[PDB]
Amino acid sequence: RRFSAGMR
Amino acid sequence: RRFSAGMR
Amino acid sequence: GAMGSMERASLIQKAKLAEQAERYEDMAAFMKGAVEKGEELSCEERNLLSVAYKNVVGGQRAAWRVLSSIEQKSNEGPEVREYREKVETELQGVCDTVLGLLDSHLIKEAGDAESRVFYLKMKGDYYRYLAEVATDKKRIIDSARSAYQEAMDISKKEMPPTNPIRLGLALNFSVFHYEIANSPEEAISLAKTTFDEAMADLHTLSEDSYKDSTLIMQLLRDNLTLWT
Amino acid sequence: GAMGSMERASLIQKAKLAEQAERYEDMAAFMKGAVEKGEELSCEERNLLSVAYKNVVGGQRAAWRVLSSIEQKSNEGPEVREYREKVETELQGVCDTVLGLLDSHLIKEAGDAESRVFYLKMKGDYYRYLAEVATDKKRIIDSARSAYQEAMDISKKEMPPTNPIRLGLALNFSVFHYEIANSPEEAISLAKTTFDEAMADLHTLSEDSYKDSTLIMQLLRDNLTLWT
Ligand SMILES: N=C(N)c1cc(-c2ccccc2)c(CNC(=O)c2ccc3c(c2)CCO3)s1
Ligand SMILES: N=C(N)c1cc(-c2ccccc2)c(CNC(=O)c2ccc3c(c2)CCO3)s1
Ligand SMILES: N=C(N)c1cc(-c2ccccc2)c(CNC(=O)c2ccc3c(c2)CCO3)s1
Ligand SMILES: N=C(N)c1cc(-c2ccccc2)c(CNC(=O)c2ccc3c(c2)CCO3)s1
Ligand SMILES: N=C(N)c1cc(-c2ccccc2)c(CNC(=O)c2ccc3c(c2)CCO3)s1
Ligand SMILES: N=C(N)c1cc(-c2ccccc2)c(CNC(=O)c2ccc3c(c2)CCO3)s1
Ligand SMILES: [Cl-]
Ligand SMILES: [Cl-]
Ligand SMILES: [Mg+2]
Ligand SMILES: [Mg+2]
Repeated sequence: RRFSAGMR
Repeated sequence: RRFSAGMR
Repeated sequence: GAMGSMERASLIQKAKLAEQAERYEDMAAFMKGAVEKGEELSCEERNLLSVAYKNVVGGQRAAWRVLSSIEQKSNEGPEVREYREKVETELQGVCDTVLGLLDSHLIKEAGDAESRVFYLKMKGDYYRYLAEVATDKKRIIDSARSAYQEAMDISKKEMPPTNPIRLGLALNFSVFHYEIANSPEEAISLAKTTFDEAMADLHTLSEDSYKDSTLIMQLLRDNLTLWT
Repeated sequence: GAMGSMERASLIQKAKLAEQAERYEDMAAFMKGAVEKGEELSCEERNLLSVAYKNVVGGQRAAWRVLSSIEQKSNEGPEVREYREKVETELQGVCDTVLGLLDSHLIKEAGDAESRVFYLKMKGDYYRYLAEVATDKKRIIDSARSAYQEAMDISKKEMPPTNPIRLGLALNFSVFHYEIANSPEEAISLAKTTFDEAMADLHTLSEDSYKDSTLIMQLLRDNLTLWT
């Protein structure tokens, strides 16, 4: 699953 | 931390 | 109840979806409604009720312990105390809700040792959770002790020493003894006798029951390794 | 507001405790009250608002995706659809709440590029979350696209290519392009140009800023590795 800034 | 049955 | 208009079967189904979704507050609300329909809970449905409230109160307990430690450090403004009380009050509410379901009327309608032991264990657990934050404390401890003891009496009479509910019961009663009742010797005595009597019974079990029992025996093992 | 009787400083303090306790719903409620005091949020306080709602909507999103997959499988009673809608409606409510704080009046009172870009990025993010479950969808996508684009315009003018908010903005805009707007080439173009221009600027940074920027560059890296 791709990363968004809220997943680091 | 000790285990209770709700921590297995 | 907000769930009074939903079918029992729909509540059980949605409790299962909520578990898969890790929406444990929803899970508990659905299982609360299921209980209040007035019909007994199957074994699977008893586990759904227990897992749901375990996760809800678990998050409250972990949050309380974080806040309580910070509060204590600041005693070595009122906001830390105020927020700890907010979480504490919300935790006590959940415990009071579970204990109300048990007293009205899960326990009295439990016409089995298996079902009755399960609910009495739950009664001990949630009075134990009230004791963790209590500072009436003596009276709460006696309520947990008494609920746990009756469950033990029944379990010893009616269930084999490898039964997972009986093993989970003794596990949590031992923890009660160790960290709530200031009885670390009782805790040790109980954990080892439970462990030893379960091991001597494993030869009677299927490969599947074996797995069930040994999984709780590992927890008794880890505690004894911590306490001795 | 239920938080209107608490001091701003107390709300900020309790938002921080709530974070330490992993009580993110409490965190968001406290930060919502902080915002509604009408005073600007510091950089730290902007991060508190963002982290709080990220975690609340994050759990809703993960739950929605679980339910939506189960629902689709059962289409290859109404309870699965009903519960997905329950979570979906609660998710949309949270997104509407964050978007209301931004429109009334965080964005218009943001007299900085740093502050304004932060809030515009948030606007894009929570319209993106509404788009994920929308089936008005076109109109929501344009609202996110537009919020993201204005943030990009400002960020390019006013902030260096290694600024963590600018990097986080481009990261999430690229994700918007890839999985919401059906523009995987735009997503790739944006992620690589952002990555490449940040790397060429790292020589200007302290050891600490370096760490900040490279941590988001890793996320651009992982996405490009997935998409190409
Ligand atoms: N939906 C759930 N969560 C459950 C449903 C059922 C069930 C299903 C069909 C028939 C009877 C019961 C459960 C039985 N209980 C466990 O399998 C169990 C419990 C505690 C535990 C472990 C395992 C491992 C360590 O701690 S659990
Ligand atoms: N008499 C037994 N030995 C069992 C009978 C049934 C049963 C009853 C009715 C329907 C289907 C199954 C069991 C289901 N299993 C559990 O409830 C269970 C398993 C592991 C475990 C815990 C609970 C708690 C911690 O670890 S166990
Ligand atoms: N106060 C007690 N009862 C004990 C005292 C000692 C001891 C004595 C001399 C030296 C060092 C320690 C014990 C040793 N540890 C165990 O025997 C043990 C037994 C069963 C078991 C587990 C651990 C975990 C799983 O099940 S136990
Ligand atoms: N209380 C919090 N959660 C935060 C407080 C502050 C702060 C404190 C003092 C001054 C200015 C800001 C934060 C700044 N932001 C980060 O450090 C950060 C954000 C996202 C991220 C990572 C790090 C690693 C991967 O993803 S975060
Ligand atoms: N101009 C800059 N480069 C910064 C200035 C400040 C600051 C401003 C006022 C007070 C104290 C500090 C920063 C604080 N740090 C972050 O806000 C932060 C860091 C890492 C990170 C994210 C956010 C999101 C993902 O990863 S950064
Ligand atoms: N459609 C595009 N743009 C790409 C096409 C190809 C390609 C071409 C020939 C053969 C196989 C692949 C690319 C190779 N991968 C990268 O160049 C890359 C660059 C920068 C970077 C990362 C990855 C991650 C971190 O930052 S990219
Ligand atoms: Cl409070
Ligand atoms: Cl529902
Ligand atoms: Mg001794
Ligand atoms: Mg191409």
